[PDB]
Amino acid sequence: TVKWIEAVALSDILEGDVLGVTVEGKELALYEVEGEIYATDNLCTHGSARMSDGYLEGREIECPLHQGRFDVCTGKALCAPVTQNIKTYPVKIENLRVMIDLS
Ligand code: FES
Repeated sequence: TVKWIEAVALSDILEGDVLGVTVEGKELALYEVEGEIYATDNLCTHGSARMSDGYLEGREIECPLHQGRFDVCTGKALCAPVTQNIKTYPVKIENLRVMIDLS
């Protein structure tokens, strides 16, 4: 199923920005990487931590706790302590707006 839901106006995403959004009740992180936007779940897989409070360095988001890192394009866990990949979501831009597929 692909079901596109509007997330933010794309002005809201500056360069190399991570932004936390809440869409249909779901907390998601939007990342800007070299002109593309990616989306993951906003909760770390290792603990209670929000990705959007972390540090985005190129395509790697560092959790605000523990030094765990994910690749934002694939969701792959990149270093200890994170071992479970983070869920990624399809993104597109329509206009104008950043849309996310929550299905
Ligand atoms: S809570 Fe994110 S690495 Fe531990």
